Amino acid sequence: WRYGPARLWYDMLGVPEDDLLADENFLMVTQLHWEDDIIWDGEPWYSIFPIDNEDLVYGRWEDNIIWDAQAMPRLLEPPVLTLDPNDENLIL
Amino acid sequence: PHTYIKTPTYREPVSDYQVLREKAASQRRDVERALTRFMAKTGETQSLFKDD
Amino acid sequence: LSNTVLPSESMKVVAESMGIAQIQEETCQLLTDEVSYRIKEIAQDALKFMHMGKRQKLTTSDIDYALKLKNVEPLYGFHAQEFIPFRFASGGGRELYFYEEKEVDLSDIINTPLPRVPLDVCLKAHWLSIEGCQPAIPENPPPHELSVEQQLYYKEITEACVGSCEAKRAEALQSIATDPGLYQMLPRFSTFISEGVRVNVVQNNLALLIYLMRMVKALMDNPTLYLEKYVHELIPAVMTCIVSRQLCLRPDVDNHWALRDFAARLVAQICKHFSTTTNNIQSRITKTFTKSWVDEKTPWTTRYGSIAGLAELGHDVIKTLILPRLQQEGERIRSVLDGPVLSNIDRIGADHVQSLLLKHCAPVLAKLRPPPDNQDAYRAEFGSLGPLLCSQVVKARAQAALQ
Amino acid sequence: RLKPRSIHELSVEQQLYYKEITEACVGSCEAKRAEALQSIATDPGLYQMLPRFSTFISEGVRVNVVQNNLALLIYLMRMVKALMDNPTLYLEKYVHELIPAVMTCIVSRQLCLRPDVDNHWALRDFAARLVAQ
Repeated sequence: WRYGPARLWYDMLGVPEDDLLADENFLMVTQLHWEDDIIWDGEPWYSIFPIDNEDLVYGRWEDNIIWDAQAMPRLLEPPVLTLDPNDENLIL
Repeated sequence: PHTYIKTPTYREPVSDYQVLREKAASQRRDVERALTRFMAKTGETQSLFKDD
Repeated sequence: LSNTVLPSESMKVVAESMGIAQIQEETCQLLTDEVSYRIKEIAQDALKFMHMGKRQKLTTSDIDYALKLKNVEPLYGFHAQEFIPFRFASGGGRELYFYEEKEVDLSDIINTPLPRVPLDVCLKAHWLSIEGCQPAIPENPPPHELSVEQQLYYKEITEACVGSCEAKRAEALQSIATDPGLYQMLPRFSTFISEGVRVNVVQNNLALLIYLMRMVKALMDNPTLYLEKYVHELIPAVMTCIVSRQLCLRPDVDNHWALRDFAARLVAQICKHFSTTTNNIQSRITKTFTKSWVDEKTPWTTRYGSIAGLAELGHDVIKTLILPRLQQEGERIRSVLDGPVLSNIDRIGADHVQSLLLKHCAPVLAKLRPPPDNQDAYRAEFGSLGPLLCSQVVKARAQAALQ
Repeated sequence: RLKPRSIHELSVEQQLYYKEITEACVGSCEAKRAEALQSIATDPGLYQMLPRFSTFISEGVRVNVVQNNLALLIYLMRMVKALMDNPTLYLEKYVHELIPAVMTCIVSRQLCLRPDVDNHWALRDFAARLVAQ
C-alpha cells in the first residue's frame, strides 16, 4: 500500500499508484558441536510452540534474493503488502 | 485407527475477557511509555529532581 | 479507422413516424449514411466558428450559424436555455425516449422576478510578467491497524532509519531492546527493512543497508518480541546484502566488504535463534552460500559474502566447504598475480576474497597441521593458508601464555 | 484481512497417541514401557512425530543432568532404542539432538549414593555406549 508500512521508501520512489551440494554436507549434525550444546549444569522451552510459520516451512525465499543487479526477473514494482496479520497473543 | 486417522483442530483463541483486557492495557501502557521515553531522549527535557 | 453512422433500426422508426409500414434494409442504410454525412458537415462548420470565435464549448449558436451556412432552415428553441430530458417506458417490449415536457402558466413566467442587468464590456490592464517571473497579484494565477501511539512511535522509528540524526537512531535502538510492547509493530518493522533492501537494488547505497542491519540487530536484542513468525521476510533481505553484486554505487570507494561479514554474522545469529530441524533454516542458508561460491563467472563481492557466511554459521561449516575449494583460491591468486589491467576492480575484489579465505583457513589448517606447520604451506594452494596457519599457531601459543 | 488459523501437520489424535506413548515410556510401569517400545517399532504412522519425541527425550535428559535420575535415564535410553529401530522415521535428520543427550548420560556424575545405584550406573553407561556406536 502507498500509505501502508514502508511508505517512506515508496515516498522516496515518488510512485503515484494508490560433492559440496550433497544433503549430508548441510546436515545439522556435521555443522554442530554436541558437547557445547549440553548445559552440563553450567551457569530449550521450544517445540511446544503451536505451529511454525507455513511460508518458512516449504516456501522458497531463495528466489527473492537478486544475484546480479544487471539482470532481474522483476524491476522496482508497487509491491503492495498483503497486510494480513496472524501470530499469537493478539487482541484481534 | 491412529495409523491412518487424520484429525483437524484449529488453534484455540483465549476465551477469557479478563486476559484480553489485560493484554490490551499492558501493550498500550508499554508502547505509550516507550514513545514518551524516546521523545525525552531526543528532545529537551525538564527534571523534577535535580540532575535526574 | 471505422466510419460511424446512425442505427438502421432508428431509420425504420423514422419511416414508421412517416407512416411507411415497410422500409427496405438498403433504404435504411442509404438514409443513415446521408444524414450522418450531413451531421459531420454541419459539425465541422460549427467547429470552424468555434475556433474562429473563442468558445471551446461548441455552443448551440455555432450550430445555428452552420445551419444558415448550409442554407437549411434553422432549428428553433435550441438557443433558449434547456436541459436534456429522456423518459423510457418498456411497455409492450418497445423502447422509446420522450421529452415529457411540463406545462407552465403564462402568468407564472410574468410572476418570476427580472434577472440582473448584464454589465457592458470593460478593459482592465495588469502585468502578466515584469522583466522575469510573474509578479504576485490577484489578476495573476495564485500557483491489522496500528494504535495511534504505536503509529506515532513507528513514524519516529522511520525518521531514525533515514539517518537525518545519528543520535535519534541510537536512542531508538536502545529503546527497541528495552521495549516489551513492540507487538503489532513487529510486522511493520520487518516490512520496512525488506522494502529498504528492495530500494537498494534500484539505487545502491551502502549506508542505508547498514542502518537496516542495525535495526534487525535491535529486534534480536529484545527478548519479549518474537521474530519466529516474521523471520521468513527478514532472511531474504539480510541475504540480499551478503550476496548483492553491488552494495554501493562505487565498489572501490565504499567498504561494502565490511558490511558483508556483518550481514553474514547477522544471518547466522537470526537462523540460530529460530532454527528448527524440520525448517532446516541453517541448511538452506549454507546451501545458498555454497551454490553461489561453487558457481563460476560469479562476482567477487557475492563470493566474498558466501565465504564470510560459511565461517559465521559454524567452524565445522568452514571445514566442510572452504577446505575442498582451497584449490580455487590458488587459481584466483594466479589472476591477482597476472592480469591485463592492474587497476581493474576485479583484482581488488579477488584480493579481498583472498584475505578472507586465508583468515578462515588458518584455524582449520592449525587443527589439521603440526604447530611448526612446515608442510602446511605445501598443502595450501600458493602457501597463503599455510602462512596464516603458522600465524594462528603463534597466536595460540600467546593465548596459552596469557592463560 | 485475518488469515485462517494454521493447524499442526500431525493429527490431534496422533498427537494424543504420542502423548500416551511418552507417558508409557517414563517407566512408571514396566509393562507400559515395553508396550510403548513395541508400538514405536511396529507403527509406520509414528514417523513425523520423531522431532517431538527427540525434543521430549532432550528435555528429560537436561532435567536429569541437574538431579541424577539413573533409573529414569535408562528408561529414556529404551525409548531412544525403540525410535532408532523403526525404519519409517528418519533417525539421521534428528540424530544431532540425540548425540549430546547420550554423551552426557555416559559421563554424568552420580548425585545418588554410588554403591546403591552402582548396578544401574554400569547399565546406564552400557546402554549409552551401544546407542552412541
